[PDB]
Amino acid sequence: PIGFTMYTTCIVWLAFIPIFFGTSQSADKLYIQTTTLTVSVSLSASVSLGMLYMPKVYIILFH
Amino acid sequence: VVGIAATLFVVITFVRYNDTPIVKASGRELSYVLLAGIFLCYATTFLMIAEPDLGTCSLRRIFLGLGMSISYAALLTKTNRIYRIFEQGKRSVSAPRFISPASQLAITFSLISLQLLGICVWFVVDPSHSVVDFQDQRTLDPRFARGVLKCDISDLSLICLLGYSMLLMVTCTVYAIKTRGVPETFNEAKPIGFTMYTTCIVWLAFIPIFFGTSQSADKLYIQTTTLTVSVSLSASVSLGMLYMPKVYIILFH
Amino acid sequence: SAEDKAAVERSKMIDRNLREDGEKAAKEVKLLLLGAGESGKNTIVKQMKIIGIVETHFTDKDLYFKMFDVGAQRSERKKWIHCFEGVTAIIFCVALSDYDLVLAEDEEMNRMHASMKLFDSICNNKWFTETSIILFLNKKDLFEEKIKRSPLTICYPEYTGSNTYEEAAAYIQCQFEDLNRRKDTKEIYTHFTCSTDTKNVQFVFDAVTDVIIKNNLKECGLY
Amino acid sequence: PSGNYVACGGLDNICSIYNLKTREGNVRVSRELAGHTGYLSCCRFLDDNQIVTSSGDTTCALWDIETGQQTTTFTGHTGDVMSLSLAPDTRLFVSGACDASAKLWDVREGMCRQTFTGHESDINAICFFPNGNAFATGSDDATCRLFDLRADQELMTYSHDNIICGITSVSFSKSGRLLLAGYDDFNCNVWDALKADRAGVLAGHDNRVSCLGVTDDGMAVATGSWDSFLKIWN
Repeated sequence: PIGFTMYTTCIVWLAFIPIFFGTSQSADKLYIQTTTLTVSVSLSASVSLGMLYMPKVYIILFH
Repeated sequence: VVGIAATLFVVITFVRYNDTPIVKASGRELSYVLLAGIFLCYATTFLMIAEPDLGTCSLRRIFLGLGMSISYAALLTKTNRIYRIFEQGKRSVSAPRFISPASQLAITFSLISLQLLGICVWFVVDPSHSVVDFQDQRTLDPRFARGVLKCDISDLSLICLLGYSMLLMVTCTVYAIKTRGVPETFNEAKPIGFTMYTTCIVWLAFIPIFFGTSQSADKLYIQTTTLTVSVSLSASVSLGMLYMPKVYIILFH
Repeated sequence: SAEDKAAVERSKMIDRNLREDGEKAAKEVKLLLLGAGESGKNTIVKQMKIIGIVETHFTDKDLYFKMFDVGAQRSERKKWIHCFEGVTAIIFCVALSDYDLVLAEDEEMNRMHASMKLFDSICNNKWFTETSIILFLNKKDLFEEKIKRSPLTICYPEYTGSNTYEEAAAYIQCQFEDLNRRKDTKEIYTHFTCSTDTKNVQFVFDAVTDVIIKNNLKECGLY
Repeated sequence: PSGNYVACGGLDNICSIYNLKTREGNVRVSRELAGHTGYLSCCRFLDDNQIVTSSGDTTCALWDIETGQQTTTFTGHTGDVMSLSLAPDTRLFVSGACDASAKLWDVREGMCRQTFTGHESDINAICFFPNGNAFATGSDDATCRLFDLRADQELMTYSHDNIICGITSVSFSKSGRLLLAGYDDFNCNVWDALKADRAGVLAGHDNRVSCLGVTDDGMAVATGSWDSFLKIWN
């Protein structure tokens, strides 16, 4: 599970380069930039538990 | 063209190497229709790179919608059958309920007919006329001397793709959390879930740059090509995560 | 007429009842038990009962089903298997006390040769091939006792193996697939069924969940 | 024959007798037939009181519902019998076991009167002539023959070169002019009386045919296969 969630985080951060390289010459640059940074850090903090604590919750729900 | 080469190679390997049980574990017609959907998602850009040609706009929108819907429906019915077979064997002896390959093709065609009805309702409410010249975003003050040649079917296609992707990535992930109750060799739960998460994160990272490009001036050419790139890379990663065990066992033999 | 009109409703009701009965019988796995002469025919059914064919029933983890014991029947196999065409699981209870007894007066060989001949005839059959035959090993304690007192290679000159409990219990499995010709559509399951504890039933009951899916996938056609 | 009683077979030696016309009830049981060691194959109703059963231990004895016990016992076949056949005059019945031979049995005295042999393999079902002069018999040797009671021998033989399978059931016509025999090729063949020609060819069966029934009038013939398809041919 650690390797799986790390691979997902690596794919997420690899998808963060084109979104910042393509956006250019726009008056709405900083707004969408901070928005995508905030949602990126939020999803990175969320998948650290959604892909590691799901089996924890499952084995808790067993007994 | 790399995706076309890869899909041709995997189709040749499927039609030539089919006696092994690993390729027979997955649905033959199912894998064929999934490869057809990926090939359609690839040829979307091939048939879109030409002039707008509003009839071609309708053709391209219908083609991309059908490809996306047929790929998602193939994956959904695959995971649903894998999840349902366990309950059918635990609670019944032989309960064929739309399990036969003919019934799978029938339900896939039913989903495609639903998608066609949806896009037909969309065409009925929106005629989608030929809009090639866009003077609202082109500024004549600095003497740009350039003309846009992008079609005007971007917003509706974008919102419909977003909605369908959300619904399918919800239902398929629920089916994938459902299926991993019994272990088997044809357990497509972790790779399918990873592909669904990758597609979801690709869409979630594509929507902000798409909105920023739509808000930018003289950026009507960038949104369409970045949407094409996003769809093509999603289809490519799906084909890769689908064919990785296939090529692995082929190399192992 | 009135009678001809009510006949339609009567037919609808009786067809609904027949469909309900068929749906109720379609969720009950049919087990077909057989074996040699007095090869633990009564000691196996007296296990799950607390927790001329014979009809038995026992429900485990919300799974009710019927089971048919062949009982005592002295007839041929050409006309007896026609009634049992389509059974999903055939449980053979091989005997472990037939290789030591002397040759019978009527049989050309001992009881173990008759047992393997019956197994070959019930396995290498052209009528049922998609079905499956499971093997139950009963009376293991007395078998180990008699194999530690008397050797086993004295009657089987084909191999030169040792005389232990694990090797003897492991060699009897591979000697059953050599007689089968069709292996791509036939399989044989073998499990250990102790006679001292009752908690072994759930050790093989889930094994049924392994084979049933097979014939369920028989409806898929992807194999 | 009167449509009052009905009885089914079974491998557990339980020949439960049932009736149709019952007061305050659809179908009920009154007497229980038991005492057989071999599996029951077929059952025929001689009359409304005396019935005959075919067991798998060479006991094709006659039974009664009132006394619940057998009256006479028929024995003399080296193998078990799996088929029966009654006569229209209700005086005797022919029985043939897997010994490739058929024997006639009387209801009064209860013993074999004549033995007929000539089949290369075991038989499956036997049928009697409506007049009562002979009787046909089908076997797995892809051959058919009708043994005569007076001549003590068969008249003609129905050979087959392109047929490798056998016959699972045989029947006559209304008067015995046309022959019907179901084969293992998921069909049936209609044979002549003396010409031995396949006049009628059957088809349409998805599974193997088990037994066919011909009415007394000889108008239509119903066939029964394993695919749960009771098709009537006319």
